[PDB]
Amino acid sequence: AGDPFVDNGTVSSQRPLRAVPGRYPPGATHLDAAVDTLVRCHAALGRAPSEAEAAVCLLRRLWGRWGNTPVERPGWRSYVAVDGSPFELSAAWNGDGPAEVRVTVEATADPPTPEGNQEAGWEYLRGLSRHPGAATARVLALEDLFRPQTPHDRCWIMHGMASRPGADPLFKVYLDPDARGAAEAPSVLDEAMDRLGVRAAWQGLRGWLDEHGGSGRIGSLALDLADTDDARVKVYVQHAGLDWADIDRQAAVARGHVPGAFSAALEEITGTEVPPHKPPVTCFAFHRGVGVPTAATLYIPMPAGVPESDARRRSAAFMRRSGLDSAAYLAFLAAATGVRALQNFVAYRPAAPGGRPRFACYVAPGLYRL
Repeated sequence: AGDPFVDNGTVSSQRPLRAVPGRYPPGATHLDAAVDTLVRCHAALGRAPSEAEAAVCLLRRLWGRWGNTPVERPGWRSYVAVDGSPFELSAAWNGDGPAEVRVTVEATADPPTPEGNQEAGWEYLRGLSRHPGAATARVLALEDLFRPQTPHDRCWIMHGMASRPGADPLFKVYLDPDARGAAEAPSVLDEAMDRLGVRAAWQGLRGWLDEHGGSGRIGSLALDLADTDDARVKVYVQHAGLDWADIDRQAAVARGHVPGAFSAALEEITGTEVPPHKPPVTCFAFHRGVGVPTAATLYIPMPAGVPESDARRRSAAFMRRSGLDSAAYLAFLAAATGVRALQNFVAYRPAAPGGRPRFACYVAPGLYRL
């Protein structure tokens, strides 16, 4: 049935979408905005301009077919960005060094319809299968599960491209557990994890969740589209009605768990005064041949009842206190948005022994009024 907290689907009087006047010129396309933003975001992070150009070339190659839609009077509200734009910029810090820059996109049809959009989203993967650095076999093996006869009205599939400092790009896909409806979501996930060779670990997680506050809504199944030992399967669990201590304890099922770290992050950012507008999410990672989740990353919502400026102040302060580059985070937010609540979540994984702390941001371009 779709995400209850972030709207997406056909634009109409019931789902209006209005361009902010002072952003891109009349006639500008989403791809125009994304290219400009991608460049400015690389610069704000001190990344090599050559790598930014490579990122732009890659985005045009893979998404240009669908992303050259007009910013003005869009026919579809996308899920990928909180303002409804069909692209979202993200920066990720894994310990020290230059941040990874990611863009996540949705491919819409002309005109945008559920069936058209699902066709486009899966046609994107066929195009991606021609790219030497992509491994699309594992996701195309799931197409019959996630691409039914009649998609639901709020269908989505999202595609990520990561630009890494001094390294080859990484590709990711995000799939909708609700593709065949809410009722079918558990069986769709069970079957997908079977096909991906991580059934035991998944069912182990299910059993664990049943005893630790419950498995809230599964928000997404994501795959790293690489043929490497680093590639993972990822499941995003949204935690309605759980307190911060319980979310922390729930993560103990995963390797690398650091008791107390999740609860502290939630207290420092989301706060304990007002429930957030949407619940936190834990992303559990899986690897074929490992019987438990290999990692857990917390997705932290911005605090309710507090201005966005304070949300950014808290998030930056939390970053600093983890030894990460908060200045880069603030610069990236400015570059990506051109005051406005355009963040999605902020992601955090504490450093396990021998490891590095991780923090990531996810920011809409602010093309549309909230």
